[PDB]
Amino acid sequence: KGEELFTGVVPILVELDGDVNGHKFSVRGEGEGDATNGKLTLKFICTTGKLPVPWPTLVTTLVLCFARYPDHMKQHDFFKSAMPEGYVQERTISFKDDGYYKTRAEVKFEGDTLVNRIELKGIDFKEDGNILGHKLEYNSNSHNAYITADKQKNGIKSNFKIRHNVEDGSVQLADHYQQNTPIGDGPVLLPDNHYLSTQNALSKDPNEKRDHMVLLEFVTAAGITLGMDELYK
Repeated sequence: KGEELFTGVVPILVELDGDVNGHKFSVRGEGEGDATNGKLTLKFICTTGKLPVPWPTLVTTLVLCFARYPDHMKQHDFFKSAMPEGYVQERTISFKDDGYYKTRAEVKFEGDTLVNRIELKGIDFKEDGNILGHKLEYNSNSHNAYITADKQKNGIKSNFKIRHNVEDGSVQLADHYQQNTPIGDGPVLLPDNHYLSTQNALSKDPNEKRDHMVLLEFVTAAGITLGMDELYK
C-alpha cells in the first residue's frame, strides 16, 4: 500500500503562507526524502524577503511520512498508510510567555512529488519578544515526540515540547499540540503508542542571497518492544 511509495528517494515540495501579528510571509522549500534512512534534505527560501520569525520556530511546521520505521514497527506507521491521498496535519504551537502559531497542512502526493502545503497564523506575539525580536539561536535540539492513536478521529495525535535556545542562554518553550487525520477514505494504520526520534542540522548556502534555511533532518520511529516473537516470523 502507501509505504511502497517511499522505498526510493522521493522529491519534496513545501509551500507555506504565514501571518504572525499581521507580518505576512511565504516560504518555499524543495529537496528530497529518503524514508529508508529516515533522511530529509531541503532548502527553504522566504520568497517574500525577510522572514519575520526565526527559522528554527518553523522547523516542525515545514513530512513525517519520511520517518524510518523499523521492520518490526511497520504496522504502526500511520503517515505512510494514508498515502498517496495524504493526511491533514494541524498544530497549535504555544510559545511560553509569548504568542502562538496555529497551523493547518495537507501532506499528500501530487504526481511524483510529496507536497507539504501549510497555512500558518500567529497571534498575540510580543513585537520585542524572542520570536518577533529574532532572539533565538540558529539550531535545533534533538527531540523525541510521542505518538498516540486518535481512534475517535481515525488518526494520530501528539504533544511535545520544543526547547529553542535563546541567544542569552535561556530556553524558549514551544508547546506543540498536534493532530493528524487522513484525507482519503482508504484504510489507515492506527499505531500503538510509540515515539519519533528527531535530529536536525541547520546551515546556510554560501551562494544564496535570500533569507533561507538549509535543513538536514533525521526521523526514526522507536519505543515498541521488539520481542523475541518478531525475531522468528
